[PDB]
Amino acid sequence: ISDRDHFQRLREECRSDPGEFHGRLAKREICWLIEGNPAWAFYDDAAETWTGWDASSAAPITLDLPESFEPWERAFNDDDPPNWRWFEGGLTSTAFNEVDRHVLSGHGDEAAMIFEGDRWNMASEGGRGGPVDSEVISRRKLLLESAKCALALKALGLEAGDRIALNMPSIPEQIYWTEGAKRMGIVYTPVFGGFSDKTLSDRIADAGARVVVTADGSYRNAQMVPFKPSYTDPALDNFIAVPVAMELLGQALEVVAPEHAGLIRSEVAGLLDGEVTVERSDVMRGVGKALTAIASGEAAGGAMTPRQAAQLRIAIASALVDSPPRVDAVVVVKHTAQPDLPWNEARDHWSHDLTAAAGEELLKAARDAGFDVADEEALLALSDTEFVRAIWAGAPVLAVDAEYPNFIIYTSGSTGKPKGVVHVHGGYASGVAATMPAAFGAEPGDVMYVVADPGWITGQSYQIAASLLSRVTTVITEGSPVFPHAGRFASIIERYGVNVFKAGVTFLKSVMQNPENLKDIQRYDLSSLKVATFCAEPVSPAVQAFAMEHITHRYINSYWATEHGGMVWTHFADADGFPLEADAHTYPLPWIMGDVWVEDADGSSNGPVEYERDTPWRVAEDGEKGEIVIALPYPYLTRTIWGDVENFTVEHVGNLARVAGGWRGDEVRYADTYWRRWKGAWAYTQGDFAMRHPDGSFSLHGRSDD
Ligand SMILES: Nc1ncnc2c1ncn2[C@@H]1O[C@H](COP(=O)(O)OP(=O)(O)CP(=O)(O)O)[C@@H](O)[C@H]1O
Repeated sequence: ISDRDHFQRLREECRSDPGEFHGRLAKREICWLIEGNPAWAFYDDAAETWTGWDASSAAPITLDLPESFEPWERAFNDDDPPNWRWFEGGLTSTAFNEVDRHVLSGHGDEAAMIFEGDRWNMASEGGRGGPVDSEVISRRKLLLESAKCALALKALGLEAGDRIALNMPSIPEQIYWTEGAKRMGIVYTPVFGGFSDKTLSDRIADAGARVVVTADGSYRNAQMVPFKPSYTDPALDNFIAVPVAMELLGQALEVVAPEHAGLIRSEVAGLLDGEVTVERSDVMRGVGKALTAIASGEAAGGAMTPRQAAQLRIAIASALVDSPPRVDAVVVVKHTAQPDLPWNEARDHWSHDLTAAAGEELLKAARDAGFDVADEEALLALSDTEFVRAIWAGAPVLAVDAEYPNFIIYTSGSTGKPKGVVHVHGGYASGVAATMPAAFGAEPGDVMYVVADPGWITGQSYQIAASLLSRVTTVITEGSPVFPHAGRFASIIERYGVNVFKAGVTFLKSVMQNPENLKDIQRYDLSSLKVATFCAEPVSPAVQAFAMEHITHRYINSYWATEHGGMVWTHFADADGFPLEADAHTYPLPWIMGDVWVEDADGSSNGPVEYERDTPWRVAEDGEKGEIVIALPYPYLTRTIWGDVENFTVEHVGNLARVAGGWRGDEVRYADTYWRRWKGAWAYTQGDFAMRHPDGSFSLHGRSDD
């Protein structure tokens, strides 16, 4: 896949009548469950018919209406103003297209992931250096270990709707659990290890995760950094959700004078407004301001008996500390294996204990289906088709509606606590999968090194999702691309023959400080690189040029944010009409109706609008800085903010799951933040300063909001 000419961009852009267009590609990039018996299949151009696999064994072909057929009930739905639904009624799975598909298509021994640990042997590789820890993960191992994780989550009592929180380093085990969570429909939240125990506590509370998966520690810069004792433990122990503190506050308050009780509730509520979880002390300090005010006698009359005030302080204290457990169990990966790890016998589980038991359950089920596998060694001797048949015996894949939530990732906003955006299985997977051949030359078998952490959207969408979806080996790195020296990322490229490089900008500018760092990069053979990209911050044309001369010529710039789900502004592989200069410019993809608008008191407010509205802006002039916007939705865009948990209920019957109609997360807060900027029109407003150029290119100049 790739766009040839400048004519092609514009043919596709107008051709992009949302439904028909994205529908054409989604049939091909990812597989769908189609009706005979049900089968995972996709439209294969090389075969011009739907190829695929039986949902209970091996490979057939289904010829029903092939180009025209639609595995969904309706491609595109535009009835609500910003609440879009793509491929409704279609059953798919992020886990299947990321794991099972490729084993099941005869690429089991292929390298899904290359993992590199942080620690470094300078003298390895004849003085060039090598990692201390490193592993190549076959697609069959990724399927086995994740299927084991899936059964472990089930054994913990998790159902298809429930939610988990991951607080882990970039290591292979996080992927295993993540892909295992997808296999069971369990929605997860990756919490990067750089945040604070109170951030992790807020994301647990808000996601409603009753299980957490963390680690004992990781290795950052050749030093053992604890994880569980420093994040998960305090987040669960030392914080409670504000509605729980109030509930317990009401219980404590129930031999009290109603006027005194009322003052106490409001006093604490104002100190907790906007917060998600807080330390129990924040509540007490609030009570002390209310009691001291009552002892004064000046508020709401009343006069607390010194004894009564003390009794209240005791009842409220005792209730907050005896709060109920926030989590049913915490899973702990042994990774650093440091001594004297704080342990809670009532909730802590060693991941290996649970995954091993999950293997025996996996092996027993296979034997009940007649495979004759006494041990994991026997299993990893079957063919690809029979290997995956055996896995399905005990850990089948759950097929979820296209709009089923895949994960919840939090990103900081202009006001208030960071919010969690939802990404579904359907549009999200088919969308990012398409950007790989469109922006890079990414074909199956290639290798991609994405400098990222699964806690970031680059981690979720490209390090993991777009890689496993495209059958492109991904390099998992535990540490920084410049530790110990500036040539670390170059060494990885050389030794694994990386073909695609996706990273930020800061690591390079730190390289350009002293000239000595460049020499370290020049040690390594980067000829395997056919494209790199910038993607996380504004890059100066000086950086891009430096990187063009010393890493790879085709070092493009790409713009997108957590909400975008995948790249929306990039450069096109093997295209003719679109040049590439060291100007930090980017092009909008055809399905992206990007434009730059600006507030103007005298507002024509009649630009490119496919969806208008009632309730001052104008199309910015070439070279005029304003807001960057998208006027038409697309599949892999976030659907809503995570909310309305009370009405999130999954219909789970058999190995099929859907979200009971009527749930749209916190729809209101979603539209207000992203879609209700421009009066008169419906357009997505990411909040970034960009400016259009005559040749159809864009240049970004930083965040516009706060
Ligand atoms: N090519 C680019 N040029 C300039 N700024 C960019 C950019 N790409 C992203 N940004 C900026 O990054 C911000 C997005 O924050 P977010 O963290 O969700 O995306 P990201 O690219 O940083 C994911 P990650 O943390 O994985 O790197 C954008 O809002 C925008 O300010």
